[PDB]
Amino acid sequence: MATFPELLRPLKLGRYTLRNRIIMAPLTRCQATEDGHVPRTESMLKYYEDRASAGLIIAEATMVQPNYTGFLTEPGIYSDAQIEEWRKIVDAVHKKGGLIFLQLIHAGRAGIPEKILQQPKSDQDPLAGRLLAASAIPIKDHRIPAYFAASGEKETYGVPEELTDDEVRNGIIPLFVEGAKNAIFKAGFDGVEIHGANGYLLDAFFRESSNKRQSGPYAGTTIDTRCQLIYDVTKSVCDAVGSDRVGLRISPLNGVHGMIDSNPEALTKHLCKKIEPLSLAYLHYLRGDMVNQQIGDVVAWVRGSYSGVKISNLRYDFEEADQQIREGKVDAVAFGAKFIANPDLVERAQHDWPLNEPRPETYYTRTAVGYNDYPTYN
Ligand SMILES: Cc1cc2nc3c(=O)[nH]c(=O)nc-3n(C[C@H](O)[C@H](O)[C@H](O)COP(=O)(O)O)c2cc1C
Repeated sequence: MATFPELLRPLKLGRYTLRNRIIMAPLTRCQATEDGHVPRTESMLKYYEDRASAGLIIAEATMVQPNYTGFLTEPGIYSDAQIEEWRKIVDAVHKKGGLIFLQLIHAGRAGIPEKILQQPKSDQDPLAGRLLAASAIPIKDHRIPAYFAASGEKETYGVPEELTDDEVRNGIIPLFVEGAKNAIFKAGFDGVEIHGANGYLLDAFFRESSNKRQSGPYAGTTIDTRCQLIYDVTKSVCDAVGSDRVGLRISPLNGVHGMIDSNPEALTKHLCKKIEPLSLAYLHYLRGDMVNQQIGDVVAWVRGSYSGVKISNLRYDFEEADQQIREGKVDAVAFGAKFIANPDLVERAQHDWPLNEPRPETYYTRTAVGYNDYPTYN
């Protein structure tokens, strides 16, 4: 008898059928180039192909705005050079019979000032050379880690400029659309995930602590207007590539990057109802707080307010994932740290084999160490 039979069941998701419900969460590993944000092809190809038994891989946060870096050496999806290398990585995943979506990010107030502010403000890009956010409120009491910093030592987050409604509508949204078209039409990704989580640009409009806008369609003053940017980006991307190739990620309780909302339950339920008519491939959420402060039954909120495919994440083991699928609470579960450490995570679930332990101190080496050196089970 199978150990985790519900977790290992196929799942209809958008226009696809996943082989199982073990999802690889998006994981920034910094294995792209600093200058051009081009994937380090063979390194990333090995890493993703080694994990391609996953029902679905969500590839790491990938830049939609030229040079708007939050992680120093993350990949982009805005240039022809990036597209060509991604195409090869995606091909390798497909050769293993896998499926892969690309997570699309704008770092917002988590942009690296020492990189972004040294870019020339000229020509065909009015958003260039500027730190940009919902409001002019910097991330406080959290330094840029040494592994994301331009200098290789801790740096300070900057005070962002408040985006005008014009810049949001005519600058930001079209970048997400173009990025999605590039990813799917040109690189061959099966879909894209909109990054509406973890304190980055879209989440910064979504939650109270970061959106203090007093007017306009993206005002911080109501739940509906705070939901509007996530809706508008997601809708525009759906119109471009098909909603059956679009997912959305949110994190209503995650306190990273000074994120907090006074009413996450009402916020979450409203967003669920607002995005229902989009017929997304899935909604992906962090069910709690990495800081262990903010509490609430996000799984229940989403299940009661959203009729589509629900992917949950954060501190799941196989047993809990299997049980929540069994109970009809979620459709699938994404795993982060366990996929870093276990290329053959799915096979380990099939056999109930023990799991490799992650080494957090080597998450961001930019070499094979702590990246391509976790073995399969003997
Ligand atoms: C090294 C590392 C990189 C990550 N990069 C991303 C990212 O690019 N996008 C994202 O939405 N979440 C990212 N996360 C959060 C994970 O997707 C996931 O939500 C988190 O690891 C919690 O799941 P777990 O308990 O299964 O590890 C990252 C987490 C880690 C540890």
